[PDB]
Amino acid sequence: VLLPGYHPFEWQPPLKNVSSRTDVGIIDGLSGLASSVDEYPVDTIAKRFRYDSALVSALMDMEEDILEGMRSQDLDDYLNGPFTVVVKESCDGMGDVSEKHGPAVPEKAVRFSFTVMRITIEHGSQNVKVFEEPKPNSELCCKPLCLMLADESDHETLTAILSPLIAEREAMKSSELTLEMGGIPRTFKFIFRGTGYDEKLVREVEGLEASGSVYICTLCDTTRLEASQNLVFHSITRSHAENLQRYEVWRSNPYHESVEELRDRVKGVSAKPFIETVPSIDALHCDIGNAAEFYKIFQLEIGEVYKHPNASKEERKRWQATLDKHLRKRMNLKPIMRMNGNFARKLMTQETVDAVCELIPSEERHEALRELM
Amino acid sequence: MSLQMVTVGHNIALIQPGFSLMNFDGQVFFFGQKGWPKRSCPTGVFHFDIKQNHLKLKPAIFSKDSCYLPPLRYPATCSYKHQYIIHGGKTPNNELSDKIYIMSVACKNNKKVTFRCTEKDLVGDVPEPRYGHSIDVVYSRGKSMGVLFGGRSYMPSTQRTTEKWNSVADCLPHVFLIDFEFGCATSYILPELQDGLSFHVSIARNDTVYILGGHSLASNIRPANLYRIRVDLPLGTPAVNCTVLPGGISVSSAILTQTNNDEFVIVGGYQLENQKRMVCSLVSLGDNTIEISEMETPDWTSDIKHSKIWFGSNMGNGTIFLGIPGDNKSEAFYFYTLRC
DNA sequence: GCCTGTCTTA
Ligand SMILES: [Mn+2]
Ligand SMILES: [Zn+2]
Repeated sequence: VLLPGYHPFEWQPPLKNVSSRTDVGIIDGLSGLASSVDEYPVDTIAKRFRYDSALVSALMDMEEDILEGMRSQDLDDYLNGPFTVVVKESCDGMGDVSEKHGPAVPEKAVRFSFTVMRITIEHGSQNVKVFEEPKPNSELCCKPLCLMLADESDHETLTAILSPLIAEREAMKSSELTLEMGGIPRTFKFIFRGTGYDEKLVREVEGLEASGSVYICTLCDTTRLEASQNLVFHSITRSHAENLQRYEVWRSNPYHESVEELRDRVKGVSAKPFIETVPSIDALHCDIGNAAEFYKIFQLEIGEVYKHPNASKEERKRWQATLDKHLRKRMNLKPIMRMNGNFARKLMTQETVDAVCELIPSEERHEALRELM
Repeated sequence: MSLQMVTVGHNIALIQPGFSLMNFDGQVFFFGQKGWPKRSCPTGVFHFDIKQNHLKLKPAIFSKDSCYLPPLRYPATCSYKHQYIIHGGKTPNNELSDKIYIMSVACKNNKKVTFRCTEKDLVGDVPEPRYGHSIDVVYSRGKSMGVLFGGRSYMPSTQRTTEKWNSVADCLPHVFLIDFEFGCATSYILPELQDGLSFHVSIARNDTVYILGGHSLASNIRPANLYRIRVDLPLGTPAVNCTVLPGGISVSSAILTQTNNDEFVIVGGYQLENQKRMVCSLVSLGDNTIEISEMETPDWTSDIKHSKIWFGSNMGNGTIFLGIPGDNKSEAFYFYTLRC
């Protein structure tokens, strides 16, 4: 009952290039990938669900929460008006998976998942929130859709395994699901949002360059230099369409340009994207970046670099030793050799600014630091 | 035929099954890298030089007017009198290309080649995107024409379903005449070619192309047939005729090299799914005859004898570049050069 | 004014 392939359902209109059979369970993740000795060598084992079928199984699983959520919003159990499902899509490598008795042969894995984020119902010109995932980053609600033993950096296999999933996902973007819940047929409209991709996988599936590139942002076309001089005024200009377009520009070279000029033109989109993603940022990295900058500012303000341009390695090392000792003394803050989250959390406080001001000569710089913090 | 081990430089990972080698004025080049091209070599084309059994892959650059073709696995390639024709193949995203690319030497300054890669548009009876198919050039009545045959492709957009999204089928065995001068293609159905064929060998002499071995998916047979396809080009009305000739080898994915004019060697490939073709063949060509003779098998090492898969390409100078996978501790691939 | 695995630990 709890596995994909148990309940019946219908898509209106029927999904493009997706079977209408509802009794499909676990399917081979290669999706009929050729395996003869002549073909490309297939070195991976993978299994997956059919994306629509998995969406049905997940919905039936949360049926009781949907009915209870409609009740808690003063709506009717038997109401069937169109529900909307915001599905968060994810994909990550799982590093090493090997079991070993030394001569450790690594074995990497890729997990392709989805997370029902919220379900709403149109009751008026209003969208009533009948379900919202309480712990959206938990492993409890991250429904596995495809498991594969392959390297996330192995583009040929990544695209061969994932392309059928993406195709079913696309097909569902243009249809409505009818499914029987508590005796009443209901209809569901889906909104897939690929936010579960860390930067490396974003860049890989959206055609961008590797993280060391000058084009540092996956939301805009800024270079590292541009982003350092222009600090605040950028806008979210990249998109899956633009990126498809830029790959085509890169491929056809329509204005017969040199590689540097062509690369400048296409803003680093030098391979064909194959997954539409929605790159974001986590609350953690905002704090981390700010704290790294404030830490460096603390060390330099202890050394009065505003007043002295040059300083040897020894002078800066003694500045950092002073700051670390003083934070350990007055703020009870252990020194760390590596950036991390809770050092940031504990260091980004006005109390720490008073502490570090105890080590700064001029108080105009006290004012500056207090206002920056 | 002397077998020799080869060591590889830092970018050995680029070499994968389905790669291609092209020879320009004795210099060998490598195309079809694994993964999309990186900042180290944006073209995906490399100078492929073996000095004292050590292989170095050094990036090659494109002219200002070039296409930057995507890396292609198992494309159809052939040599044109000097330029190289690449048609079809699989891209790093597993899409099949219908395009045609032409590689030529744009500038050779101080032994540092610049390439021109130009995309040729094709109209008429364009062949569906393919891999594992053959293309060669024939010359008839002072005229040059391309002949393309075989291969595999995904299911048509009507029948393709996500559960078997990657399933492949042999293409219909239609011979395609392709005029590069005009960019047009014409399809010719022949009664002698009833079944589809992939990973076969093709030898082009004058107005003829011979088709050897290959593998047919529907029957799952590696047929021991030899097909001669003759093309006459009287004015603007071409004509194509096929003849079956007994004595054909049964081999898929074999490699072909030219040892002398009108004599070629066929090494490697598969006789059965689990068996490898360890023997070698010598083909001698006459203006109207072809002869296939067994030759002395080379001194294979135990690693080659016991490998299930091997892959390779023709370097041009009667020498093949071969590769087999190995496990244990160590390398992903082990490469050899077989000379003739 | 480099790229890019490997390695070291935190
Ligand atoms: Mn990751
Ligand atoms: Zn940005």
